Amino acid sequence: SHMANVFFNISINDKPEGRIVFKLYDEAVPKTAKNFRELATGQHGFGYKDSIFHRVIPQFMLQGGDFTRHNGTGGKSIYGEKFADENFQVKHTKPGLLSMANAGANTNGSQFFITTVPTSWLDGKHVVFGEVIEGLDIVRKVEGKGSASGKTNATIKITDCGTV
Repeated sequence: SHMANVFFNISINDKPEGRIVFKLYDEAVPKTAKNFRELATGQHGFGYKDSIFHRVIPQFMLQGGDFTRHNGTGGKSIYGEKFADENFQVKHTKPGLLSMANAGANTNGSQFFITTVPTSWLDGKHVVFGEVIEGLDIVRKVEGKGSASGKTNATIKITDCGTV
């Protein structure tokens, strides 16, 4: 499963909505894809399973990946507390891209976002590393439950995850 697609099973407000499947850009940013993939498999004994999406901004993005503090304050990578920006080869040109959340240059951890629009203002600032290939309806349904402020009253949970 070295370059296998990744799935999340998603529940919203405790009800199962189905699965999101991602194709990761191993051919552009392998180190960044590896991180996401192995956090999804949980093979190191920690990772995305049971984490939630803590920020959802309609017409912008869904953000998640904080499996340590579960509120946007945490996350860690398979490489340690953080890792470098691999490259900015792929730009934010279409909805449904995976891109690393960060706190400045070279501060990638485990938090990620799924865009719901092109976000070219993030180009050269956030590392794009994959795309949703199944479950865009779930992405849109989650998106519809956020707010301009980014806060949401929906519990959007990754109930299981790994490779397919």
